[PDB]
Amino acid sequence: ATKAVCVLKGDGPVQGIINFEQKESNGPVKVWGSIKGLTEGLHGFHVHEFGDNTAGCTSAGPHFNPLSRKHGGPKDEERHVGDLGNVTADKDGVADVSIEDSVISLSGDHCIIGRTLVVHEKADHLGTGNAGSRLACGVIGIAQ
Amino acid sequence: ATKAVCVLKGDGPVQGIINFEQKESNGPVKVWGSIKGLTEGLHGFHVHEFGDNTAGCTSAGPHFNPLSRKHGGPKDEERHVGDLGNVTADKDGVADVSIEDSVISLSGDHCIIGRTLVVHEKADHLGKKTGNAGSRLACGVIGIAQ
Ligand SMILES: [Zn+2]
Ligand SMILES: [Zn+2]
Ligand SMILES: [Zn+2]
Ligand SMILES: [Zn+2]
Repeated sequence: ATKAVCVLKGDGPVQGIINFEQKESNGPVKVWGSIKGLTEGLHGFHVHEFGDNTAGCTSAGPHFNPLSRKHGGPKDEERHVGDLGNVTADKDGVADVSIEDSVISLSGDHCIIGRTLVVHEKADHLGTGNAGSRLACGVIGIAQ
Repeated sequence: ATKAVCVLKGDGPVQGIINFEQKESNGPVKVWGSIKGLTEGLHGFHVHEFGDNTAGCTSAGPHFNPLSRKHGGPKDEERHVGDLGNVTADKDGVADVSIEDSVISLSGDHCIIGRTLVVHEKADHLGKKTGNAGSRLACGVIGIAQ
């Protein structure tokens, strides 16, 4: 069981914490936490390739795409590893997140440790995905 | 991984950017950048185990020590993987960093990506369990760079 965590921050009101837990080698990755200050509705949710916050979320590069596949949704075969779809903010601007994903990993080639988790301005249209600006982001770190 | 980067921030004026480059996976790592807002003199410089900044620098946990060694300085053989010694800030509070280390790595079981780089209030005593370098002034998670 490996664990990771990400503190999402940006230049506006969006902020939150997302936890990752992988009980087994190459096993499903639980992803859960809360993001607040969002506009009500859907927000694109992506792992971007670089854990580089030197230029804020802009330096995070493109979607984590180690397999040079096309963009899609977490249910799509043809997707980027970093394609986690959308989070939904409630009427109070809070997106309580709880999913499971089998394409990301906390080990090996699909590993997301050291990359950047990003929450977006708009919905991902899921097949990039036209989710608009990168509102908050953080480097995915190893957690106890 | 051949390059990594870390943005150091805290609650005070200390801030900086540190870059890592490792040409060969079994070779040394070059570490370079600049930290500003420091008091003049030596400041402990460590990789802590967890890349968890949910509680700022405190949640980074202890020195990264996957090889079960005792605390030392970077040129000691008895050291933690995270023991990068001290950075030195000049009279303007600026610590220019440019070193090479052969214990940290950007891959494998000495890998420091996804862990926390920390700069401290005062000097690491280099072994003469933590080095007594005082509070954690700034930190960041070490991320994969292009
Ligand atoms: Zn994105
Ligand atoms: Zn994508
Ligand atoms: Zn320390
Ligand atoms: Zn140590």
